[PDB]
Amino acid sequence: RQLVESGGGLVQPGGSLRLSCAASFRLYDMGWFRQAPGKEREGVASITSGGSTKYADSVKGRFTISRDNAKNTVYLQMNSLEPEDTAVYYCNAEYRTGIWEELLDGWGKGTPVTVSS
Amino acid sequence: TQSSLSASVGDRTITCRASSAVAWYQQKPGKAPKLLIYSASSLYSGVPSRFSGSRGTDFTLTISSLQPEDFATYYCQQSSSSLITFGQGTKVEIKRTVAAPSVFIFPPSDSQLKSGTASVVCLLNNFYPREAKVQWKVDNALQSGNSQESVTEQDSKDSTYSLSSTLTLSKADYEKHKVYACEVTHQGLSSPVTKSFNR
Amino acid sequence: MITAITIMALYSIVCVVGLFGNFLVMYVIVRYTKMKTATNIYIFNLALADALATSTLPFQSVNYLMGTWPFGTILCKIVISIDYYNMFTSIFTLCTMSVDRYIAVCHPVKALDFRTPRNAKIINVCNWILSSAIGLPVMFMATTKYRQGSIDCTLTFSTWYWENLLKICVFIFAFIMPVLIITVCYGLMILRLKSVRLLSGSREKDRNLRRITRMVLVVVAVFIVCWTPIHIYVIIKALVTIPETTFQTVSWHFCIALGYTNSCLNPVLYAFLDENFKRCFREFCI
Amino acid sequence: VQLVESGGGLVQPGGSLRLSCAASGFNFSYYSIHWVRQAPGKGLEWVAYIYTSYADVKGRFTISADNTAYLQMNSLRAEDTAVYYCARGYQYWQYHASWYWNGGLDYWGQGTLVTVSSASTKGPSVFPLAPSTAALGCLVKDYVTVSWVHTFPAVLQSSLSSVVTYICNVNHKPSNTKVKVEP
Ligand SMILES: CCn1cc(CN2[C@H]3C=C(c4cccc(O)c4)[C@](C)(C[C@@H]3C(=O)OC)[C@H]2C)cn1
Repeated sequence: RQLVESGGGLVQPGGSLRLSCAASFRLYDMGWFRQAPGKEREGVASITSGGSTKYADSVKGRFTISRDNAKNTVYLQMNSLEPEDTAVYYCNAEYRTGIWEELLDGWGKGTPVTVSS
Repeated sequence: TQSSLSASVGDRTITCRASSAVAWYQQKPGKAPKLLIYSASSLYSGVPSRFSGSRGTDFTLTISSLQPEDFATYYCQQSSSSLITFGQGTKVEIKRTVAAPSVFIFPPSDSQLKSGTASVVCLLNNFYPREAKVQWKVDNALQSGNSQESVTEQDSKDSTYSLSSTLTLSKADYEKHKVYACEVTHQGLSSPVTKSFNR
Repeated sequence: MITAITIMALYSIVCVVGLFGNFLVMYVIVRYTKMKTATNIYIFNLALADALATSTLPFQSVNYLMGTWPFGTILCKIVISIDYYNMFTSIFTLCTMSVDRYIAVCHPVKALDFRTPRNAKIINVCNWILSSAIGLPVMFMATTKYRQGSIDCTLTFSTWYWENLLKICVFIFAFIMPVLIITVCYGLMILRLKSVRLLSGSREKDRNLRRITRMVLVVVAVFIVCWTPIHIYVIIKALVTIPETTFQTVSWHFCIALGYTNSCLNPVLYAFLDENFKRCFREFCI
Repeated sequence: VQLVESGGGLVQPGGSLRLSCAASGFNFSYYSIHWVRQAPGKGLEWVAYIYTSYADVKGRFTISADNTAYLQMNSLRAEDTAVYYCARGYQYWQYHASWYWNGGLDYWGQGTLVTVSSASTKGPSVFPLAPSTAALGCLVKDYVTVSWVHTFPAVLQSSLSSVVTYICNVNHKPSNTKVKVEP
């Protein structure tokens, strides 16, 4: 199982970005995290298999995370981006290697997002 | 590929010629560098907004208004395939009126002569800007490869420079010659100034 | 001759390995209180049945050398009775284990309440009584026959009706019903595992539950693989009256030998499919 | 976030030295620890990080990590004397960096002085600079705290001069050496 992230690029302030995370026994949870050079990681989103979402205080009103269980792919729609949202966003997924295996977490490689041009 | 800039406080443009985004650092003398501008346009946390970075291909760090605290070396740290390459570094210095160096040549001391070494010091005191040229002529013949130069930092009071060129030679060589001098060339000087003494 | 002594040597090796492994399993189960979970009690019962079914192997293998039964009619009674006790004990133990796994998984709220080890011992006793309900007639109706050639140990019935009734009762109440119960329980355990993120909440506890359920399923499948040939062969040989032949005799010998070999095969499965069992098998043996 | 550097000392040419600085206040897995060298009177140079790369210092250098990153130097040369800094970075900064992104070494330490010298402490030599406002001073050679006024930065011979435009006192702490100027 490998976690692939994409959709990160240079975007002028106020633009929109479609983040993506792909995982190849059953994927129950999938999350996102942001990290700045002078700041610790802050949770931005959290979604379950059912589809319930939890957001950060500053993230709320601009971030939409939804799960496509058929393709086991999550994506994050990025709206009203500001320069303060320049960081490397990480995709974290929790799954099971096998039906008889234990619950295991997986960290994505991270995608860099910079809002400036 | 960024070497020395002179600008007064409150004057507005560094360049780091190259395709990875560059990062800009500041280091005061005898200190550790601090990060100012990353991702080629993004400011560090807790940094005054005067510093601003831009990319065509010659990335540039520009300061809106200089301050006495912002007087240091700027290092552009550009990434590559597998190795980041720091820039040579640019230094901003206080602008000041051109000053004329005061050249004093020091004959070797009797104690040092008794020890067995001869040292001649050509001292430039309270001169601006940093750039200078010092030449040694012994018996009307130019000498090279036997001198060392030390450049002081800008003085807090006068914002000038003091430079010394030290000529070290063996006692027998010194006794061989009798005419010793050092030639100083500077922009303020209309003609080179030479100070001479007799052994 | 050579084939006969080779078969006798194979039977002796299987017998000694079976007693050794099953006694070791029983000892490591009874050694510690941490080895007293609900699953371990049924593993104890299965190992007990295997040990009982293996202790009679040397008597059964000696007869191949002379075709006579000098041990005695009481020993013939005990051997024939244990031969029928083993199937019922082991299969009902497996069915109880598989239903216990379902109680643990799909109903965790009442699982800890209803899977008390005393309850599990009560179910083991019920297994023993249910096995007795079809084993005791074999105990009473088994006796030696003083044939002209040599004394042999065979079953007796009052006979074409009761002899087939016993086989039908074994095949119905001891193979099909327990296999169906195990399949029914596991077909819902699998779905409850798939559709639920965390069973016991604790990741370590959930992993232990899934691993022990995998081990139970593997043991059940091993027993099924080992015991389908003999049950089906016994049913078919009576159904279509297969005549004597070299291939038929070889198949009969192989079926009996593999059904007995399952007893020694079980300790290998426990060692290879459980960390605690593997650690115990090395700590006590050293 | 604190990064403190240690392990540097006086070395002889061709020797070996091992430097490690501790990373505290943050997770170590999701980051990398870099080593940045600064020669005395020279700019910043990056040598390696701690997925490993070396500056084209390749072969002679060794870096390894386990809350500490260990930098081992083999076949030290004369030019290898410098000031060494260790700075924090992203884990996969090689992947992260692109035409539009650059993580940058956000946090830095204090610097550990590594000096390679095939010589021991030498007694400072002082000479009075006789005045030929007349300038006079004291010169220190072949060795420094000088007290009496301009004092020049130390120079390395293959030597510092103090001039005051009166008794000069020159003190060398390693040698405990303690030593008037008139026309
Ligand atoms: C020389 C050894 N030997 C043993 C036998 C006969 N045994 C074998 C087969 C059986 C059986 C199985 C299913 C249905 C059924 O009606 C009977 C016994 C009950 C148990 C023996 C066995 O295989 O399980 C350990 C018994 C009649 C003949 N020869």
